[PDB]
Amino acid sequence: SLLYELNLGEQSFVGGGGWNDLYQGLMAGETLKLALMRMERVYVEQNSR
Amino acid sequence: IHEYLEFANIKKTEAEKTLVDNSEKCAELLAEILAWDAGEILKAASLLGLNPPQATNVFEIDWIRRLQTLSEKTMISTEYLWQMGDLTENSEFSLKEGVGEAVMAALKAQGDSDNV
Amino acid sequence: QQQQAMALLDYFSERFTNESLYTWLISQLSSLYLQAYDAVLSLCLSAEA
Amino acid sequence: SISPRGLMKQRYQRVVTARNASKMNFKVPNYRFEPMLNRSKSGVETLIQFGSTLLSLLERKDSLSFDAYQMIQSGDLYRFSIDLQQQDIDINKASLE
Amino acid sequence: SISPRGLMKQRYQRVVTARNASKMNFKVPNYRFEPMLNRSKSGVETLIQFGSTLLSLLERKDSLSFDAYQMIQSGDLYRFSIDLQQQDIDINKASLE
Amino acid sequence: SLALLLGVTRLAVVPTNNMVTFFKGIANGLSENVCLTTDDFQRQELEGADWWTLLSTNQVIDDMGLVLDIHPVWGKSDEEMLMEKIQSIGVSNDNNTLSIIVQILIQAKNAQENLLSQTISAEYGVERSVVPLQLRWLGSNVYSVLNQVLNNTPTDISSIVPKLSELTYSLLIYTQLINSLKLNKEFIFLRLTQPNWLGLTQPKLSTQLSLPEIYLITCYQDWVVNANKNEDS
Repeated sequence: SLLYELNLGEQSFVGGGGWNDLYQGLMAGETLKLALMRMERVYVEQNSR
Repeated sequence: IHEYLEFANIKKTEAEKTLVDNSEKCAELLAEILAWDAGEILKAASLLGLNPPQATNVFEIDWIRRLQTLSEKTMISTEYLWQMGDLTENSEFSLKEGVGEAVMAALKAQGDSDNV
Repeated sequence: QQQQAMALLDYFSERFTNESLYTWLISQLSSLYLQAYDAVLSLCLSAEA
Repeated sequence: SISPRGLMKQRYQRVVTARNASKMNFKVPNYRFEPMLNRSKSGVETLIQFGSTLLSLLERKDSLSFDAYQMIQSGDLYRFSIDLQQQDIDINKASLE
Repeated sequence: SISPRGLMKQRYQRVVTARNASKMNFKVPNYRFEPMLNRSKSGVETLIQFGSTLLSLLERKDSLSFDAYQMIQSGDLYRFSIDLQQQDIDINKASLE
Repeated sequence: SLALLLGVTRLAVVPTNNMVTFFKGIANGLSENVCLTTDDFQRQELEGADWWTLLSTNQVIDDMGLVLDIHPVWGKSDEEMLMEKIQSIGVSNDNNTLSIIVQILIQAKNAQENLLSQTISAEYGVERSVVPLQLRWLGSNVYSVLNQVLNNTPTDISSIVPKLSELTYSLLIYTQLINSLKLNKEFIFLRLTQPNWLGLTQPKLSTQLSLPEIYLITCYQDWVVNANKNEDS
């Protein structure tokens, strides 16, 4: 929705495969906060009339 | 132990056997994991088809456990322990006359003291 | 006593939440903190501006 | 009185493989950006709460299992203590004879 | 019986350099003030949560590494205990002779 | 041990493909969102790099001039030397457009160093404050190691450059030099900064070590404990 609604080229914040099978998915959520932080900052810049 | 066994198994027919598996360094790691002699373990080249030999992934290690403990019961070589096998079958007499004297000398080298 | 003290050191060093798990968490989390820190400061700077 | 003995030279390290792997994405949207920022947060932070709940309970589990196994270590020591000491009754009887 | 010995006079302090350094700013805005106050907060407070997570995990790390190293301190003491005491069998045999 | 540490009748090791999984691990760690400014990092006219094209309303000149890299020195190194080096090379615009591009660069330098200091610490069992000093004192550079990714080291052919395969072998002997005896980083930092000032001869700017150092650094490592006052006096 960000890349359609601003009509933008690729940035690939939400990378697949963050699960872990030695440690049963530990830390596999804190990466999503940093994905949203990396994403949000595109909207902080790239909005104007 | 895994990295040693994986290396021992690399491509015997298409590459490694005619290159002697680079015996001078592959057989070294088999000694190093035991903290033992990289020398006399090369007597294993007296069996198993002109291989190092090492790719028989347990029996050589299993035997070397018993060679290491025998080598702490007594100061005798694995080279002489081979002769103690060869002498079994009504074999040639001068080898027995020599092996008995060699084991006697190996005891004098310890004596009533302890020494080596 | 000596051999069971060695067996206790084995039972402790074969515990699940041994030294490795805290080490694995911290040595990943150290990146999440810096990836946030170099990014967040433009929000308060643009609030001043 | 002739000999010493060796020791537990228990110094060896263990290795943790600090590296990753990951994959790409696609898909097409059906409604606006900020309404999804107003939904994505709480599901993620609930997963941080579930993951820290799992981790902190697993410390409570593996701590108490140590406190259990530490008790049974006394069982052999009582057996050896009685079966050494009981002879002092038989020595005190032999001294009376 | 002629002499005493010295001691570990282990009294010495260590110093922490409580001072800072810092730099200036510029930039130009692109949209209003209060909409940025409504975004800046949660990214900052998430960094307080990540920093206290790092700190509290690092106490859990360096506590358990002490509990590990405290066990191996027994290994020499068992060796010295056996290699002192074993002679009482040889003394009890010498007494029988 | 002393003969091995002095480099006489040296060790033997196997180039197991697990090494590729480790170097591919470094390349993966470099590639997953770290977005590092290491793109032709040092050499003069640093042209065509993404970061200052975005920030071009604040400063355009991405090509800069002379090199953007550092050698350590005692008492005070840090970003003040990186600032003074870029300030010395003919920038007449001494206003905030010069200082802002230092505070943009500090985290981008950290993003090159922090990869090795956080990862190899879990391979070899050394604290993250020692790693970059151990790496240079062994005779290496952080970028020279990272460039082996560009030399296709992550490819799982059973062959890699001597610059890694013998460096990795050499790291284990220099790891025993810092574990068969324990010492603190400030000693290494002085030894790496200024050998003749510490008290060595000029040839010991090289990686080579011999007994006339080993006596003196050991008897120092006793004397620093034996002295009647704390560390720093």
